[PDB]
Amino acid sequence: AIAYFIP
Amino acid sequence: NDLNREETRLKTFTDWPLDWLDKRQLAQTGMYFTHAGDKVKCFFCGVEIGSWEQEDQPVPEHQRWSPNCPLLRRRTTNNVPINAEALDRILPPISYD
Ligand SMILES: [Zn+2]
Repeated sequence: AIAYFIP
Repeated sequence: NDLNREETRLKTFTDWPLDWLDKRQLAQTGMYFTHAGDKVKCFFCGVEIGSWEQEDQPVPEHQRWSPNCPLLRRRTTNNVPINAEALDRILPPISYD
């Protein structure tokens, strides 16, 4: 999957 | 009645596009549906994950992109599970990384 936002 | 509750997170999964990826396990592990494509977001660490592939798993992918999530790391959070034992069963085993 793809992280559209990473902390 | 916030997304800190698993029950509330599960109800955000209306019109979930992926029959093969379990919405119940995603809601159980902090995720709520953003209603944009197949993107979900964690209420505890804020990570957003979408464009899921059939080989991806709820917890591993969550752990992959957000290693320090309070929920996954088994720290105290304001999460309210539907079933506590089921949550303990699915969260990553403890380990100091
Ligand atoms: Zn998280």
